[PDB]
Amino acid sequence: DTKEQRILRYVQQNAKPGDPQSVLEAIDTYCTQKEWAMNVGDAKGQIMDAVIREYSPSLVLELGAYCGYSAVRMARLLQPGARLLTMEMNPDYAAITQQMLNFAGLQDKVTILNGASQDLIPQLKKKYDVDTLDMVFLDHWKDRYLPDTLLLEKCGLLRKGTVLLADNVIVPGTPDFLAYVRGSSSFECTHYSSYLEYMKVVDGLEKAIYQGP
Ligand SMILES: CCNc1ncnc2c1ncn2[C@@H]1O[C@H](/C=C/CNC(=O)c2cc(-c3ccc(F)cc3)cc(O)c2O)[C@@H](O)[C@H]1O
Ligand SMILES: [Cl-]
Ligand SMILES: [Mg+2]
Ligand code: NA
Repeated sequence: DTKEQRILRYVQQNAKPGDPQSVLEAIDTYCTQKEWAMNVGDAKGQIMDAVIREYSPSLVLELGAYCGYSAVRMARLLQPGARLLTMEMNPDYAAITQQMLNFAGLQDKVTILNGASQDLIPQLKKKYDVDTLDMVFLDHWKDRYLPDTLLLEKCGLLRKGTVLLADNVIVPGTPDFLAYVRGSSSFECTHYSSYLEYMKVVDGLEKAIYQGP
């Protein structure tokens, strides 16, 4: 098997079906005690939770599901009727994520879109009946944060107040994205210093609130 399969099996055997918090705890324990994996983790996850609670978004887009950690983390805090769309290009990881969400009992709140964001983003309005997004969590390949932010804007998916929340702005880093949003009048930015998942290494989240064109 793969590391991702081992994480899923650990959750299934060490969390309670339908209990998202127990699922997060199991992933975090496994990744701390057994094998590191690129989940946002609990340190930055607490910041994510605070942001989700503040904004209570009705429609969230996640770029880069991986094993479904952040999809579980966010969806557990969504209000009734709210939804999360999460894009994942790797079929094996998309299957992990779906099974993770199913175990957590969150499958009715989340849609997996098994594809690349640059192909799927232009289909959101006509195929996924999206008007505009309330929040976007960026956690895919770091050199795609800027291209996909510009594409979301082009496609009319951003509105005044849409919250972009970007992982890994320190490690591995996303220098072009960060310089761009911080320098642009179209985004009001805040930096949340934290730690790399499971490691005593500084990382951070960037919140960039879209202000209109
Ligand atoms: C092609 C762009 N569009 C995409 N659309 C949909 N899914 C995509 C896309 N890119 C990547 N994916 C998926 O997102 C995930 C990839 C995320 C990339 N993340 C990282 O590189 C990352 C890396 C680290 C890290 C930090 C320190 C290290 F020493 C080593 C690694 C930490 C993190 O928190 C990370 O998020 C995978 O599941 C992948 O298949
Ligand atoms: Cl952590
Ligand atoms: Mg990350
Ligand atoms: Na700015």
